[PDB]
Amino acid sequence: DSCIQFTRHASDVLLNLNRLRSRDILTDVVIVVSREQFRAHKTVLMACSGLFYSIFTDQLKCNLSVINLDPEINPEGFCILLDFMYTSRLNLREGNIMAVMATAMYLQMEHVVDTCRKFIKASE
Amino acid sequence: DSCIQFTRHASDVLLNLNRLRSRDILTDVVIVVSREQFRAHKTVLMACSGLFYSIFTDQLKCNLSVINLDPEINPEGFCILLDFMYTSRLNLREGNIMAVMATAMYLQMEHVVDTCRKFIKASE
Amino acid sequence: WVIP
Amino acid sequence: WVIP
Ligand SMILES: O=C1Cc2cc(Nc3ncnc(Cl)c3Cl)ccc2N1
Ligand SMILES: O=C1Cc2cc(Nc3ncnc(Cl)c3Cl)ccc2N1
Ligand SMILES: [Cl-]
Ligand SMILES: [Cl-]
Repeated sequence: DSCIQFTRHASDVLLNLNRLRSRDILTDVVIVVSREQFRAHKTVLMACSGLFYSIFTDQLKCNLSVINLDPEINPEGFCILLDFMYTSRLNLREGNIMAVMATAMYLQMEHVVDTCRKFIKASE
Repeated sequence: DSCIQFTRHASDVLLNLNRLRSRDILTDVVIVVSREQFRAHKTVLMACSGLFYSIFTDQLKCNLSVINLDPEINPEGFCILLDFMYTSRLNLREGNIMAVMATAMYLQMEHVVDTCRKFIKASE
Repeated sequence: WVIP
Repeated sequence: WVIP
């Protein structure tokens, strides 16, 4: 086509989706990770995660307001990944890298899994 | 903070939100523009438009499944702007620029209004 | 704005 | 990935 493109548009959309998440606006699901609860938008979760894409395209699960994750999932690892989904920024630290990588593998977030593997390999 | 950032994350999220729109997945509103109907995600519309941000933060309008736009709004101008919201690409042409600018002013999409004004000024 |  |  002969379209023009606004470079900062995708980043501006994501920034606004994060603002709606912080103010709890039009969030339509709660993700339960052991004792912890996280409110989010189903569309954003599907757009970032192969696991959520599979769950919310399912004819019965698409209508659930609560999703319970596997009990082995660490709430802090989930929180870091949810923050990444809404911002593009990953808070990866020596103290959380193993939990972040295991959560990213479970959530099917291949680019996160890749950077965790590289950061681990460098420390070996 | 000490976060790392994935450069293509925002663009990848927007690409996936557009794929969900094309397959009509978890769309929660229909925008009526005279005889034409457009399905979309309320969160994306709010993230891109000052008008939709105002409508869907309203305690009564947030629950509507149908929104009727002003009859002066051109359906093609709306379609071009909806495509821009989901892709960052604006199909701006001599034959549609006046309708696109008027629709962007109504929708309160200031960056679109700005480029339309500049493209019009250059033709004068 | 750019030419993509 | 980059340092933002
Ligand atoms: O590593 C990842 C990140 C990811 C996201 C999604 N999401 C979507 N993919 C295709 N079309 C659509 Cl419509 C969506 Cl929402 C699926 C798989 C994976 N894997
Ligand atoms: O030109 C524009 C584009 C636009 C978008 C929005 N959106 C939001 N703004 C602030 N927080 C939130 Cl949560 C959202 Cl969704 C509001 C005004 C405007 N004006
Ligand atoms: Cl990822
Ligand atoms: Cl805009």
